[PDB]
Amino acid sequence: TRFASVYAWNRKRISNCVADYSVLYNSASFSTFKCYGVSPTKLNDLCFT
Amino acid sequence: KVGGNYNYLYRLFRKSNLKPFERDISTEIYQAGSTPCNGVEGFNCYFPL
Repeated sequence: TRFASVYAWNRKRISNCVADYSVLYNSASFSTFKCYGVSPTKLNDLCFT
Repeated sequence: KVGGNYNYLYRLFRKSNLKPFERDISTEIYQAGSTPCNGVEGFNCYFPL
């Protein structure tokens, strides 16, 4: 719940771990959930740096 | 140069891969009513056109 201001947005770097995207699109607590470029379903079948 | 701004239509629908030389004139609003629609039926109403 402690989020910084828009001008002072904080950046979190995540890597070298297994990412679980199933919870992301299966939670109704997010009113807006939109992905640009890559479909959210395919994100569970792709790996990045 | 015509006022018919709502006479030319295109589709953004997905999960509807179409084989060579077939037509799908079925105009239905997208309501999965299952898990892959944020888990709620009636939402994610994606207009096909």
